Amino acid sequence: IRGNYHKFSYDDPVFKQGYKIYKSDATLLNDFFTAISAGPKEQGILLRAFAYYSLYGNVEYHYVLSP
Amino acid sequence: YPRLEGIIVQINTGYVASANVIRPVSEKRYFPENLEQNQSAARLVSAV
Amino acid sequence: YPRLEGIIVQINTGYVASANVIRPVSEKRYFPENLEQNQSAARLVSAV
Repeated sequence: IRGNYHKFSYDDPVFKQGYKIYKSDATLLNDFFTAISAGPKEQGILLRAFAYYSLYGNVEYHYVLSP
Repeated sequence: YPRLEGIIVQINTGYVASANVIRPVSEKRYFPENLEQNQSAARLVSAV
Repeated sequence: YPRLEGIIVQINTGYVASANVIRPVSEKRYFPENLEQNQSAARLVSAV
């Protein structure tokens, strides 16, 4: 979706901010997809990554490493 | 001249576009509210 | 003078608002405990 050509280390301010709404909170999550103006295909990418990022881990304890 | 269909369609195309009968919008409602994100429908939302 | 309905309701509103009969509050209890953040009832809490 969002500008690939290098290290892309996990910070990704779409993905962490969207998950903090997805995990704890989401019935609102219809509303900020058109704040991305994410298309229907682009919406499908993110949701599959949110549902897999619900095994691990916590939003409440922050840590960052890079791949 | 078998290109004559290209004229008669283009006259009829210029009538429909001048009538302002269908205007495309930038909002997509292929799915109802919060079935898009719902895990069981992941096989269905890829086909649509 | 069909604005007379606006007078008689305004008189009747002044009796209700002086009776101290209903006062609002800033707390919502439309749902029981642990049903708003439930994924199964997301189709219902988006209609209420």
